[PDB]
Amino acid sequence: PQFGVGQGSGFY
Amino acid sequence: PQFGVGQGSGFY
Amino acid sequence: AGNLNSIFQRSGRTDGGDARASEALAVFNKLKEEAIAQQDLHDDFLVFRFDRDQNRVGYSALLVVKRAAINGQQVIVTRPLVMPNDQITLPTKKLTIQNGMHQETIEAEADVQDVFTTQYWNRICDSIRQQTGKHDAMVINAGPTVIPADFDLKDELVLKQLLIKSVNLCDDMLAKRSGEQPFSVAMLKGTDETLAARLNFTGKPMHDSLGYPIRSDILVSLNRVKKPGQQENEFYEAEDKLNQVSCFVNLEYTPQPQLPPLTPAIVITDVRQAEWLKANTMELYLFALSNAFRVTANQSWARSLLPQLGKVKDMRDIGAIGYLSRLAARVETKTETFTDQNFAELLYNMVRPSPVFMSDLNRFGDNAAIENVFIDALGGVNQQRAVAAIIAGVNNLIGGGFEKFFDHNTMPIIQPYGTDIQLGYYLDGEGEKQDRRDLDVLGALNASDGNIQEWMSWYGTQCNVAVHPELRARQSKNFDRQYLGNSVTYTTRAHRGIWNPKFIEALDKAIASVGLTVAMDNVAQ
Amino acid sequence: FIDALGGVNQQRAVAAIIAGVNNLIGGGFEKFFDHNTMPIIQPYGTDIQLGYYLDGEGEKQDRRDLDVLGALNASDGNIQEWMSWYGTQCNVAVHPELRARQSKNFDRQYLGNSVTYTTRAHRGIWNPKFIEALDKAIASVGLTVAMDNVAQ
Repeated sequence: PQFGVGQGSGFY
Repeated sequence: PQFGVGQGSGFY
Repeated sequence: AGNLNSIFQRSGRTDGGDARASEALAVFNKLKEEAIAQQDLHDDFLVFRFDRDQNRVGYSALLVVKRAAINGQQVIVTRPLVMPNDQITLPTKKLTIQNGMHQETIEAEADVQDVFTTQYWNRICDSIRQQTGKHDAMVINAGPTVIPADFDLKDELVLKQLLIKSVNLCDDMLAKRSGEQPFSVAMLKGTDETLAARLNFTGKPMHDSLGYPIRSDILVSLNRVKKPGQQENEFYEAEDKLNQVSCFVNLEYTPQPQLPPLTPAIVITDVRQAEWLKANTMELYLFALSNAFRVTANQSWARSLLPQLGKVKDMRDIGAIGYLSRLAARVETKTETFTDQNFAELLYNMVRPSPVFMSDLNRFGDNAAIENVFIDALGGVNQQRAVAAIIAGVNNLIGGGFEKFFDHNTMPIIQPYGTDIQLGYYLDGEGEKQDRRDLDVLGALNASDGNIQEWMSWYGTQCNVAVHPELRARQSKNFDRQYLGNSVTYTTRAHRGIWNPKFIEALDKAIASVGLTVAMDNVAQ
Repeated sequence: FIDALGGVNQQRAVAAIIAGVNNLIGGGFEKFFDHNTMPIIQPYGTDIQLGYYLDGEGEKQDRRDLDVLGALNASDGNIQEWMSWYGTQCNVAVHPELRARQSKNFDRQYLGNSVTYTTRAHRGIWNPKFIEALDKAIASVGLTVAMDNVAQ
């Protein structure tokens, strides 16, 4: 349950 | 049906 | 080395790195120029190199980049294309597994999900900034993709399309950053325009962005229907497709030591917009998802469970269901003596009439910018923010009010499935590519020819979440080779979740509770 | 533990036992249950005849081997013989002397005549709340125990 993995998505 | 009791000691 | 690289990488350059990556950079540069010459693409974008010997990368990548200054902020948007190489060994994870009373270690090469870590992303950020000169720019992750090791770089058409699509995804993300006005039903609600849809049951696969097969049973196509007055198309050839959702119908075996033993599910394997629309946004994705919801109108979804013409021995045959049912035998379904009534009876006793909705979210797919939000809606540091992005997208479509149909402060949008998604393809008897998803419950029942002990071992492999995932994957690979004839060529990973039944029902009702309702045409019993 | 089953000094025996656990944990057994609503050990009623028998090499073996599975094999499936024995070991409205005589008759027929009897004993049931409190109270004060058989 690894979520919030990878940044810079520009959605929030 | 009944419980006989012998002469126990130390704890009482 | 890192303390020294700070300054001793600044002065001078070198050659080296993976030759395949150099070839890939060169073919993309060629294609870029052809697209400019033919006016398919504007000369307003850059392509950079992300490479092993400079960045200590694991996998090399090409980087497609667009730039804009938005309200004073310099913004770089990028879409990496990861390049695995079958001739290059990558370091493995040492996976220590407590197998009962003893620990054993299985090593496995890092996959693209293990390599593309937050820090890999941060090094992409910095590498592009140094190559563009915008050292203080903000960098947007438009959703990475993959160009697999296995195949000839000779498909210029695929590569050209990957470049065009990467450029478009980059533009949409800058557009989001700049406040571009959202898609909404308001632009669809023509006073002379309604929607209608068709459920396609055709026995053929879809292909993804690099030509690999996608399993589905039903294609749901949503069309724009106008009144026969004056139309813009009086001056041109025109089509009415708005969007499409591609679904697979699964079956979960849920014994009760009653209900029919198999619980069906509608699995979204792909979400697309019509080819007419260049943009790919959250609002568009969400509007299109209502197409999966409607696939279960009446009993239409169950047509996927039918037998089909003349096949002597083939995998999705419902008759395999007889091995789990009281019969403990394959049902004679392919012959002239099997009736429509017998078919209906197999479903009445073995398949529950109301399926579970779920979807496959691919971090490296073309919709990754959006699908990754849906993955984050499942948990983690930004779970509530991922939810806010999705809920806002629904509200942008309808003008507010999703919360009146689905309270997102009470219920999750997607619940975690548990078991992840093992993806890949294998070759059929003619050497064509086929989606490994073919070995579903009926598939495995047919593959083992009724050997339930083998079937159950197969089934348990992806159901018992307590089993370490490495073991689950190895066991599954062993079964696919046994069950397919060593025809697998292994490829990738994705995340799975179950849609909150209320999110999806609410999505369709919340949209309907304004605006055009879809006409449920071509009912066709 | 025997006097804690019942009788004139049951309350004192129970007090000694709960004090013993509190000495182990630093108090708090009482946070799990009331020992005056839930006496520590209940009687099982059917008491225990102890003894041993000799096996084929002359070794001493516990006479308790003719347990339910044991007795079923001894009668080779004769359920009526089994049930006569089983009732002897369960119906405690029957005076214990009568039960003891039939138990001995059954050992001679099914276990053999090479049977020696030893000092008799009582049996009782540990109150599920005593058990909950002992196990949880020890774990709750941090004396963690790992299982060696981490999975079967």
